[PDB]
Amino acid sequence: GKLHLRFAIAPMRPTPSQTIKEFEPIFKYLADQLGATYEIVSPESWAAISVAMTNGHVDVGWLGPWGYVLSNKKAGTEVLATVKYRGEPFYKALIVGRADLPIKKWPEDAKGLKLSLSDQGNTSGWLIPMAYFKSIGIDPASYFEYREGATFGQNESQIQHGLIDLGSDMDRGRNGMIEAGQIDPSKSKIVWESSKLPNDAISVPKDFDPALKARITEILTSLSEEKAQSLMGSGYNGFVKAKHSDYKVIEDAGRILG
Repeated sequence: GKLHLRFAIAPMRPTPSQTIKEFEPIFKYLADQLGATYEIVSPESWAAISVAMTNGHVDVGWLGPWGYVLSNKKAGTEVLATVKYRGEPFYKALIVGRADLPIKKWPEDAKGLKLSLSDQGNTSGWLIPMAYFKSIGIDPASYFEYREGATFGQNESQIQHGLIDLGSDMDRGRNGMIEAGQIDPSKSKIVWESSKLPNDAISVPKDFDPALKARITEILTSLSEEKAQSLMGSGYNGFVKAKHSDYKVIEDAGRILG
């Protein structure tokens, strides 16, 4: 009897291969603490990891907030901990624009511009920006030359190459792209930034072994910032214990949008 764990991680970096290269060590560390073998995947979209957890393909998943909320609703998926970025279990959604885009009367001067949002499982990339536009009576699909389903990597690349005017991103991902030399920040600017959102949910299925649940939570939340950072992409530096009600702001946004 060798314990085996199926892991999955959301799109922290622009490609699955970059995500796995940078973030696999925390998963290896976790498995080693348990004496477990493991396997790992990083689906291209935020919805896809939510679906994978819901459909019973994942033992421990690092899901985006809305991905977790959706999976908890559909399948009773449980959040054990929230990831820390720069020491905090929060982040912000962004709408990024071309550097030369006129935005003094944003978004009332933006009708007909090319806007790219992410997949419908993406908290900062889809849910939160849709909630913003709906709060001010804008229907993005009719208001903009609108595209849905892009990755954050695609949005930032398209903005920098002048192929779209506006695209969603998350602050932690944009920071990492700048730091990796993947974005030239002089070619784009932040047009809108959300209020704080709870960070990603380390999640397990409803019927996950209680003893393992407890052990996993303790292993991740006891990590020092230095050790956590040594195992993950730049900026990601630990985990805090979490429960469902920590995701209330996201659940509320999803309700408002139907």
